[PDB]
Amino acid sequence: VHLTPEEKSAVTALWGKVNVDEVGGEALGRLLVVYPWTQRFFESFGDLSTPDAVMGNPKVKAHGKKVLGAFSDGLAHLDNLKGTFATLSELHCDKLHVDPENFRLLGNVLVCVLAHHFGKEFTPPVQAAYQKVVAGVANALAHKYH
Amino acid sequence: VHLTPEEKSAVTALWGKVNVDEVGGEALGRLLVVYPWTQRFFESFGDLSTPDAVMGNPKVKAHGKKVLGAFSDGLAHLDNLKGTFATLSELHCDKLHVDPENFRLLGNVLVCVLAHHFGKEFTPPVQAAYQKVVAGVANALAHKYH
Amino acid sequence: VLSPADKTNVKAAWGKVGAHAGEYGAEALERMFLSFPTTKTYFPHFDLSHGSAQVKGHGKKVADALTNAVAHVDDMPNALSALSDLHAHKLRVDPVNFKLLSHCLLVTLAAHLPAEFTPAVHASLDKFLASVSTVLTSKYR
Amino acid sequence: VLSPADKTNVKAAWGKVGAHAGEYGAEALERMFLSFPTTKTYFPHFDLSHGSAQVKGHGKKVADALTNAVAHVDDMPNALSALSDLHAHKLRVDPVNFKLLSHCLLVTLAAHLPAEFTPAVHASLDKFLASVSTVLTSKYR
Ligand code: HEM
Ligand code: HEM
Ligand code: HEM
Ligand code: HEM
Ligand SMILES: *Cc1ccc(CON(O)O)o1
Ligand SMILES: *Cc1ccc(CON(O)O)o1
Repeated sequence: VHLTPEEKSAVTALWGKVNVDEVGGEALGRLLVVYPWTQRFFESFGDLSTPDAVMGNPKVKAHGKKVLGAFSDGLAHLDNLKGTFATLSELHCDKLHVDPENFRLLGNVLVCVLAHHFGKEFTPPVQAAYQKVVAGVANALAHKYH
Repeated sequence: VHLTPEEKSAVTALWGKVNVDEVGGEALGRLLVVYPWTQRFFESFGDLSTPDAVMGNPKVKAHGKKVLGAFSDGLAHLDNLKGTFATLSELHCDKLHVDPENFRLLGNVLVCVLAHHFGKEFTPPVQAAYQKVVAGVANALAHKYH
Repeated sequence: VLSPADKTNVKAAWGKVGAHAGEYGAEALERMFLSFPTTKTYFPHFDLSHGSAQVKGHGKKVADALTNAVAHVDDMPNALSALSDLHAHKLRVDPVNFKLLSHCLLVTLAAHLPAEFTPAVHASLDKFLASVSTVLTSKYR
Repeated sequence: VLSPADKTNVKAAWGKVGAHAGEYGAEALERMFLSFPTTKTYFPHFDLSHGSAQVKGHGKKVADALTNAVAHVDDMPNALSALSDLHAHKLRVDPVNFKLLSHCLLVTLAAHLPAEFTPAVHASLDKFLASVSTVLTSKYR
């Protein structure tokens, strides 16, 4: 159900080139632009009135750094995603009330951002590896919902 | 993931009342009526031109009996659905070329057929148990796809 | 698109529902919360226990919207326009959830319509609830 | 619905594809087959290996259909009428797979059009491919 050894190597190698703060702000910004209903959690974040305003919003960027920072840390535990994200799963269900579909939308946006950032280096096999990863993280974050 | 003991008990209790042959014919027939693109897998089955023709088709009734028979057998192994359906999973992928989304559509039609047949007895808790079962069977049948 | 036969089947089935529409709406919500617990993330302010008056009152509103949709089945985008606004820009329910409630509405109708829920009527109701769902998400972006 | 700004964004971004239509269509399909292997159940009759003539030819037909849709954004149901007949009545691809190919077309465009794939254009392209998919599944039942 998992990544092959070569797919794990490919994920790790590409991720070593990622500016996590930059990619995180970009992915969260794009999530709020492309799927604007995801803004429902961020009414306290200020100006989200235009795409430029969302992308430039420092509270959006700050949350993107925090979310993708935890994503990035989880890539060290590709064989224990459910365990690694269990307590964040309970938190997103019990306190934050985040529909897990948001995790899957963010995973899709992240793949698009990696494709945009890395261009031809984001080959079809590398994408396939990252699709397994973002699906696994989303499934892990959703696993303690009740 | 995973049924609770009260859900397993609810599943087993309802299934003791199910005429697998008749429910299987009804579920497969309704699949082909409600989602008629699924008829693409039954080109040799004869007349599927109207709802009455689909529901009365002996080849539809016979196949529904075989499909829900294998479903029924899997209900004895609710903790090991992946292993129970591995052989049919490979069959449906390698030989039959059946998109696993069809298993999810059949699952939802089966839930509707149980509600229609049993009425008030198909309570929201009983449905929830069956939803976990049909999702689990669909995931198990999808698991050997490649 | 809903065919003339679909519209006829929907009107017949929802007509048999009659005055029970609100009760069936609440039941469908209860079925949804138990079958698909992620849908509960939109109702942190509700007591979702069985028999909850908040679920019953929400169920009546959902059912009345569907009655109004049936009454305007050829003019549904305008009939539902205020609800499309509300879901797109305030509630912001992810579109994947409308399929879950639609399924639970179908299940509720099947459990209450032994004679009427034929394969053909089942198909028409599924198309109708998908069409309602499409209208309700039409202004999301 | 596609706003006028959506239409402007799509025409500009897709105009940049130009002669790369077949190439990007084939790459999108390969991305889909590798990322989403269940989609291969619709192509058991193809050589799916990298660079295959069948995938290249099909990639071009998909891409030219998208060019037709972009060129006729104001009336895609009529422009794609034969193609919606074909998928509804013959190919009968389950509607869930249109989201998978659409995602892989978006990734392909992101990987090839760095200057053009802005957040607003990303949104517009996503809406456009969803609208194409809606048209292509509109006659399924
Ligand atoms: C890879 C996926 C995600 C990861 C790893 C992640 C991780 C985190 C972490 C580490 C926190 C801080 C928790 C704390 O302070 O104890 C957090 C908070 C939060 N997350 Fe998630 N998140 C993800 C996706 C999302 C998405 C898609 C949304 C909504 C669209 C979301 C909504 C929130 C909200 C609203 C908070 C509270 C932030 C605050 O209080 O300032 N998360 N998340
Ligand atoms: C719970 C879900 C399902 C189960 C347990 C199941 C099981 C089976 C079984 C036992 C067979 C007999 C094969 C043999 O004896 O070698 C079969 C054949 C087949 N199944 Fe499935 N099935 C399921 C769902 C589906 C669905 C949803 C479809 C398509 C919509 C499908 C398409 C087929 C086809 C085309 C065949 C071959 C029929 C023929 O001989 O012409 N199955 N399946
Ligand atoms: C057939 C589909 C649906 C219909 C006809 C519908 C209709 C309605 C109506 C009539 C209201 C009350 C509006 C008002 O009081 O002004 C409402 C509110 C609401 N709906 Fe929807 N809805 C549908 C689907 C959904 C789904 C799938 C969800 C989430 C899983 C959802 C979540 C909500 C919430 C949270 C509220 C606010 C309830 C409250 O706070 O009182 N709806 N909807
Ligand atoms: C943006 C979405 C899509 C577009 C624009 C599109 C367009 C087309 C076109 C132009 C053709 C060839 C028509 C002809 O030669 O007369 C075709 C055929 C076909 N399509 Fe679709 N399609 C789409 C989605 C899909 C999806 C998602 C699948 C399956 C995962 C699919 C499966 C097929 C198959 C199997 C064929 C037959 C290929 C052959 O045997 O040559 N299509 N499509
Ligand atoms: C009225 C209408 C829109 C789409 C359809 C066919 O249902 N398929 O699931 O797409 O009917
Ligand atoms: C044109 C159109 C149809 C639906 C939408 C909103 O996108 N969401 O998926 O609903 O726009």
